[PDB]
Amino acid sequence: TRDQNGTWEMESNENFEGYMKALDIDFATRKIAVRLTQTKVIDQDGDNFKTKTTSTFRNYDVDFTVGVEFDEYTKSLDNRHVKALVTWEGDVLVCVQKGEKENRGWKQWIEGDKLYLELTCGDQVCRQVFKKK
Amino acid sequence: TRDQNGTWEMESNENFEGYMKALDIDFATRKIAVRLTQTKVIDQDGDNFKTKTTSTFRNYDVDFTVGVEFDEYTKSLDNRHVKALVTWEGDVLVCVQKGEKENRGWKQWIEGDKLYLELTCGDQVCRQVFKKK
Repeated sequence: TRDQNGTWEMESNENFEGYMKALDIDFATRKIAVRLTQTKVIDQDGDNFKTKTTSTFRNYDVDFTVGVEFDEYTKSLDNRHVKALVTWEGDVLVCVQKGEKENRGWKQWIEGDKLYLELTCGDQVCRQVFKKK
Repeated sequence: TRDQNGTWEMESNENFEGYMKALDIDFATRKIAVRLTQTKVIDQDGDNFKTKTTSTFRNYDVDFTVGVEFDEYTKSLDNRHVKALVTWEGDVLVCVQKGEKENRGWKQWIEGDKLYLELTCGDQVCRQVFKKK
């Protein structure tokens, strides 16, 4: 059949490295792209194709209990080992990541249907806002 | 409320660059990460947290008609300009990406509930298999 409509999820990807290396794509990009899984959405109407591809990759799995200090390896970032401790301050989830970096941690809380997360490291502060699906 | 269960989708992300730069994350990685959108799934049971974060980024939007040659900028790869032409060979969707790279293109077809896609460039062949959600 010539019908290719539908949402397709990548289960296999052989030799992406060699393909990208032939496209003169830099090493640093290839190191990331090989960890990606694509999801192709094809809207086909006759010979008219509309395709949308979304690369993604599952990551940092965090299991912890508030009050219990746990070891953490930031494999999703700087790959450093930090001793994290999560506590409650009001309704705000406060974490302290003790390690090489000074003043490292994050604060997480809920306001309305939105989740706020402030990542802190040194003097830099990163504010992230999420919406409840 | 201290309840933070649910699937949260990132709508805003301020100063991710400075945060990662403080974590000594290399330039090449930061250039990619700033184009990411996270999706955090939080399974909270009392003080027990189970969170799963999935970074993603929508990409290469391809609209074409079989038989009609169109201009294509591979901004998702080598950022090269190629003149693509998609034709039917049986039930197989065959494309030729004319440009600097020799023997560049891809073949796409359906077998069962799976979509097969072979990307070709030079002597390297990349086979990708998708499953119908």
